[PDB]
Amino acid sequence: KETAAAKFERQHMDSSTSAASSSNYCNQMMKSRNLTKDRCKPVNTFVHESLADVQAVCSQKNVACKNGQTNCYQSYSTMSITDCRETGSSKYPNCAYKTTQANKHIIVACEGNPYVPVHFDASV
Repeated sequence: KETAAAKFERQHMDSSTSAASSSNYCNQMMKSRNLTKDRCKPVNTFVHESLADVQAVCSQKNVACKNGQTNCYQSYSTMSITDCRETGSSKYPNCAYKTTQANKHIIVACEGNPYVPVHFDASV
């Protein structure tokens, strides 16, 4: 039902805010995007750029993926992102996260026709 593209959007896109809304941001967003439903997803990145700008990365710098696949792409520009990292005292179902804002190049894995982001690999 949920496409790979739509799952990427749910897990990783947050164009509404320019930068990590608050110290609370990861706590709210990890829950609301349903990344704390089955377990506390330990780490997750949200990108604060337009969908079109993130989709365009699939046409940008081709780099090896962490898993050894070849279909990863690094943004030529830096992008506004928020890293969410589960605290050492977070216990499901009260998943707690540290919120960190950064401006970094993103690396995404792309697939399909159309060729679109399906996985967030890294920021550098």
